[PDB]
Amino acid sequence: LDRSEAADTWWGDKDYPSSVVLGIGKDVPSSIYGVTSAIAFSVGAYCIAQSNIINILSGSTVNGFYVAGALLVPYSWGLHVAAWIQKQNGK
Amino acid sequence: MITDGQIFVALCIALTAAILAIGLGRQLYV
Amino acid sequence: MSNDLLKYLSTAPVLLTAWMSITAGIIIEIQRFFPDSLSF
Amino acid sequence: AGPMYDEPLAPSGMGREFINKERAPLSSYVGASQELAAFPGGGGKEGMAPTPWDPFCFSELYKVSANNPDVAWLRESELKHGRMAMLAITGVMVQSTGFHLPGNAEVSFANSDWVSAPTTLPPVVWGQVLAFVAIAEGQTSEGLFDLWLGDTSKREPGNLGWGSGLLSKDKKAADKMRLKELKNGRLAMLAIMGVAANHFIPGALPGCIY
Amino acid sequence: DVSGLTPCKDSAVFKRRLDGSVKKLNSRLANYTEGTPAYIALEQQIEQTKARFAKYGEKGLLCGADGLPHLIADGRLDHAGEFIIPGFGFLYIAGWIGWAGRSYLQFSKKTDKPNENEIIINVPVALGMMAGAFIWPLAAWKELIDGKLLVPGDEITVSPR
Amino acid sequence: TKFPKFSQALAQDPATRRIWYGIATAHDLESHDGMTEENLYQKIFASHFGHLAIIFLWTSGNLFHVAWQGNFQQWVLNPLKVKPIAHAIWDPHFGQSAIKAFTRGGVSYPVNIATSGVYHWWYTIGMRTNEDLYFGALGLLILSTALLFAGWLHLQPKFRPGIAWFKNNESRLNHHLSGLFGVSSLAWAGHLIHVAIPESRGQHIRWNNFTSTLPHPEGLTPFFTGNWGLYAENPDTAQHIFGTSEGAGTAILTFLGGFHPQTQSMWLTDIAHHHLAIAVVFIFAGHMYRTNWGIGHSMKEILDAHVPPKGRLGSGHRGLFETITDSLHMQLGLALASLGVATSLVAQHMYALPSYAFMAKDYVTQAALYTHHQYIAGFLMVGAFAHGAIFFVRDYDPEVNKDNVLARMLQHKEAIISHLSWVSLFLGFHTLGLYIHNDVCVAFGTPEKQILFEPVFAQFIQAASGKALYGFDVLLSSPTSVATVAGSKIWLPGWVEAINSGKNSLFLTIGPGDFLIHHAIALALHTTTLILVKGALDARGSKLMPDKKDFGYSFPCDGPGRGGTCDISAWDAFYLAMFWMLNTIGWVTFYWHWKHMTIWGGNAAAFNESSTYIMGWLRDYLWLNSSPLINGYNAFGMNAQAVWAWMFLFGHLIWATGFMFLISWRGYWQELIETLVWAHERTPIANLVKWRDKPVALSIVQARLVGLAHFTIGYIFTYAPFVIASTTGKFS
Amino acid sequence: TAIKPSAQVVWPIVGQEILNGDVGGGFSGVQITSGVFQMWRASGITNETELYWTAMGGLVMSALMVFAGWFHYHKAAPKLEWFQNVESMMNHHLAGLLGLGCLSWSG
Ligand code: CLA
Ligand SMILES: CC1=C(/C=C/C(C)=C/C=C/C(C)=C/C=C/C=C(C)/C=C/C=C(C)/C=C/C2=C(C)CCCC2(C)C)C(C)(C)CCC1
Repeated sequence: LDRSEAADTWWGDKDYPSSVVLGIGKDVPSSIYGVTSAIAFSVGAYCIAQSNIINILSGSTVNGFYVAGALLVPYSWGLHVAAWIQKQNGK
Repeated sequence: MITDGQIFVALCIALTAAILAIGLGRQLYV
Repeated sequence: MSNDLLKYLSTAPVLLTAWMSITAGIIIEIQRFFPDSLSF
Repeated sequence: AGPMYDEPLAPSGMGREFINKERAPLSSYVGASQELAAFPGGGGKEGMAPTPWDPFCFSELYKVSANNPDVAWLRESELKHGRMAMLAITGVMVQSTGFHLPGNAEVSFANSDWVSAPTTLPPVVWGQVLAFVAIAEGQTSEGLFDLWLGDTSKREPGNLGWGSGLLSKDKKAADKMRLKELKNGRLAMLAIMGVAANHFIPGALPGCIY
Repeated sequence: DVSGLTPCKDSAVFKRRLDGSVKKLNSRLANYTEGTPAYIALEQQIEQTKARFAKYGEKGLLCGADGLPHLIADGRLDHAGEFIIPGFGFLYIAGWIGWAGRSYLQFSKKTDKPNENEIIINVPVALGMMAGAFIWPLAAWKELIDGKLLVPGDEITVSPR
Repeated sequence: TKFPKFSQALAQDPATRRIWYGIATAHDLESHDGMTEENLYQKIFASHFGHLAIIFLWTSGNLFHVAWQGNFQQWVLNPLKVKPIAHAIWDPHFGQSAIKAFTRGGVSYPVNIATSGVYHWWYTIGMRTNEDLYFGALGLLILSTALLFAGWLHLQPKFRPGIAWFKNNESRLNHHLSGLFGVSSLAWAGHLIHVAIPESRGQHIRWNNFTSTLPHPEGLTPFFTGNWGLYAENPDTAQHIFGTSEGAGTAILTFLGGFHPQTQSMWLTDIAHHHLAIAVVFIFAGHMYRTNWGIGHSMKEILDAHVPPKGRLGSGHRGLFETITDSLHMQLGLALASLGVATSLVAQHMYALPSYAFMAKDYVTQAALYTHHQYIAGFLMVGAFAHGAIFFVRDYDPEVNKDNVLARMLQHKEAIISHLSWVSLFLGFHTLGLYIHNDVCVAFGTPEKQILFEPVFAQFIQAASGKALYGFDVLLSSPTSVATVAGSKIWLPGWVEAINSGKNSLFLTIGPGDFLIHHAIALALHTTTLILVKGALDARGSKLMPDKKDFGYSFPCDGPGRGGTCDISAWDAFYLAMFWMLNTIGWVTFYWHWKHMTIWGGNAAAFNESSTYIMGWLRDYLWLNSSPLINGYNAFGMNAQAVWAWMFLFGHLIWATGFMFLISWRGYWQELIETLVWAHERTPIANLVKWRDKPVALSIVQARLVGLAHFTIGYIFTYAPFVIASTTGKFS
Repeated sequence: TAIKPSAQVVWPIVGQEILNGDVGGGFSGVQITSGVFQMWRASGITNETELYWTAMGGLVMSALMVFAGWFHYHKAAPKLEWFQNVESMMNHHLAGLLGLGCLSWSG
């Protein structure tokens, strides 16, 4: 990737960042971002709790579909940050 | 027990590496 | 004695020596009267 | 070039003029208390003293740096702590009498120990309470970084919009109600922290019953 | 009890150390006769050693496996006297010293000859600053609030960045 | 066409400094005459190829020498008694007594006893005979040959890569993380599962039968069905003997934790699972950046739009991409800092969690490896800071970094330097004061008055990790804790026994001596960072010299004007911080070596009692353990440690010779050389032989460099014989 | 032969009284190594009153030297012509200082 092939994303003067920083998610509405963030956080917390807390994680038997979904907690964080960004962008 | 022939073929490979190192040094100098 | 000797005694090294001798005396006498105080 | 003794380290054209502008004073906030100015000679009326109380001058610490919060933020935090402490002291007082919700096989709300009352509940029951508090404190908080640097514009300190219409239209009566709020909140803060201190170390509050 | 330590009262190694020190002095004691200055001085030495060990036992210090006091500095008030109380004492004294120095510098600069006032101290006012620095925490707070503790940032030289 | 062809100025230089400066500026390709960026990058690429060839030649040489002259096959049978042999000695200066003394290790010729752990490493990864070592040496030789050919090839006209290709950051980072790290770690996991676990379990898997032999009885059917726990089922038993089928399991990927009981080293199944998992993580990480398809990330965009609100960090990270991708010195500094941190990490982790069989009982190898890697970590950290300073003085553009996160560092450099000075002064004052207080208290026969502070926070961390002797009862030390309950079924059953077992270096017990020495280490690190940070930040300029950037990185001075300007160039801040690097690593290695020597001797009370005062440090560590070294040769005879004694006194000599260059400066020697020039020119006969380069005294920076090199080399060559010879003589 | 010479005693303040080691003769102090004891034995001093009185005499001489230094700069300072009489100075230092010093010590 060359230095020229890069959009101007700097937003220090502005109060909020442009939607270009979201990449492919620039056009995603804020309501969809927020509701998906809530669903993702709930599902990931449920998966981690059922993997480690409710059942103590045994090496012989780990579900895998609970290991997946545990990654949605960072995804939920990103989704709610993007929800805020889209809310301030009015998009 | 490493054999004399084994040491000799290893020495031959080392000499090849020496020649290549000399060539690389010359090309770096120029 | 005079203003001149008072100024000389007020010079920096004389005052430092006197003050640090006073401080060392205070510390030494405190050690004499409350010896071996590892904690409050 | 502003109220602060130093220019903010935030740069020009990226916040400096926003931080270093004029900010409202402590005297323009409804917190004065006649009780402190309750002595012969100088004194106040209608429950308010002529001047506010600030021996440590935390209100005007912004002039040293913009790291320190503004009086808008301090009033927001004061009203938040007061409201939370009022609910907390009312809750402990009501719970210690033994009154509790009906309950069922799954949940048992019967516990007079306010310190360990949440521990008795199932994970879901207190989980809902904490989740509601987490969502609301976080949704209602918009423009709080603006109250820190001082821009009481978008957000008034303590005005979440919940029941703000019931405030009287007269300025005097509105300020009277706000002062009643602040006084009850501060009393409840002292009460709840005193009960907690009495629990942790006995004898901290001699008038305790809990 | 913390970190496996025990009090020095019930410390066999601490008691053994006390007896060893006492036995060492009493041995050295054999060279001198009764009633001499050296003999009475060594008797003072033995008494001070025993008093030190008794005081260390009574003070509640924790003695480790090596049989020496160990100081706990984490914040627990059970061992406040080890660090917290001496810490505040030193902080007060050091702030006193710094405040006396700062206030004398503030005075001496206003003088007609600050360079000579630094190497020849005006003792009559210097003692005044040393006395007045006793209330430094309130004075420092007042000067901070009044903007007279810190010099602004662009009034102090700074090198070319 | 003089020797410094790259430097016309040095070519025209008529004195003897031409040779010195040409040699020391040979590799400073950025400042060479008639140099372009593309040629610079291509020459760097070729030099990298040559360097890789040298590394592989060194490895192949070690392997060949152990195969040919080493007792690897004998050592395999009895690892804990046979001493590994590095290589044979050929020396026509040896006497008969020397030959007899150096004849050891169950061989008929003089030899050197290896202290690098290569025997343990090769035995663990599954080398069993000299033939395997010889074939590995041949493979490494062929690899070096290929790398040298590649280095030659990529300087050719049609094969010279371009500047855009060199500056393609996204593709490089994608591949060097998904292939160089990820796929290579996956390959190592495959090697373990295919060759190392079978060899530890008594199976001879080599190239002629690794295709036929299955790593697991089930094969890949569990892997494709998703029943991956079958590979963890049936782990190795606690009665297993390394290299034998008795007590051997069938698991290939496990998470037992702890240590293998016989070897006191980590399980090979655990290591294979580690490398497999981390390879998966690296391969996932390496798809982050955008390369030719559309998916990915743009590092320029990320850096540009990472700026916090209201200008907290100024303009944020704007321009950092440009400065980093343009300046090679910043990249070099970041790489050196990361590699120094990694070297410190491996030094700290090898002793705590040994991975190679029977290395825990090999005390000499452990100390040698720890000292080695700690010293290299210090060198790499100093280099990282030095190249950061070079970047500031050479490659920093304030126009690009207009109000940048990097420019604000220069903005508040005065505050940074003052606070580093404060913390250094505080730590030094109070650490030295407590040490001297303890010294005087013990000196006056009253140790009870010592100020002994228990490292309560470190002990708390040990308890949280699983230690129980302190009685804190927190987290994993508490049986009821949710953390213990969660981890109880995977790794804690092994980890708890490993940490609580007292025969191991995992989370050593600590005390007041540990408190004091750790605060001394903090002092030394903060002071080294102070010197290096001040050099880097004042490299551009200062109040005594605002135009330092015009003079550059390494210049002698600005003259005696303005009160004197000695050691102002910020190369002199490398020079001065190298002393503190040597100091801090010396303190760290002294601490490690003494605390481990006492524990190996089962005499930890000596460290716990005497480490609290400097007289105890000088008496019970240096003076006590220096006897077997200095007695390597004496009037009555000589032992195998005579070489180590000679070297101790040789490192002493080099260290002392460095003081000459560091103390005496150039004018004295220039006048002396003028007198010698007069004498040579005026004597008869000898005046017929006449120099070509006019002899001159060494330059100021040249002599600073030479004195520092003498200091450092004497340091290492006088500490290495001590740490090896004393440990060998005591065998504990 | 048996007694260790010692002429310094430390006060007991911070446990430094341990430095007052056993030097013999029922005396505790810091052992000296200046040879002054053997010097005085050669000189013939056998009691302490002699040491006390020569110490007082030395104090008187020190005061006299301070007075002379004050007098020869502030009251009656010589001239460069006086200073440059090197021949007379050598005569007085050979015959007068060294010669009479040796004669008096021999007596
Ligand atoms: C291909 C690589 C690989 C293989 C063959 C194994 C094999 C094994 N692992 Mg696993 N493991 C791996 C990678 C791998 N692991 C990685 C990358 C991690 C994260 C660091 C782990 C972490 C891990 C732990 C903590 C434990 C195991 C254990 C096990 C055993 C049973 C697992 C099981 O039944 O899962 C069956 C699951 C599936 C068939 C589906 C998995 C699909 C995943 C979730 C897809 C997404 C991956 C994700 C993006 C990668 C990043 C990691 C992220 C989760 C943070 C078995 C020996 C257990 C064991 O041996 O205990 C003694 C155990 O306790 N593994
Ligand atoms: C001058 C300069 C430079 C240089 C620099 C340097 C040299 C640096 C270094 C640095 C360093 C060297 C750093 C380091 C750091 C570190 C850190 C920051 C860490 C962290 C950590 C963490 C975070 C952890 C955590 C954890 C975990 C994860 C687990 C366990 C627990 C714990 C908590 C521990 C450069 C080149 C850039 C350029 C510019 C200038």
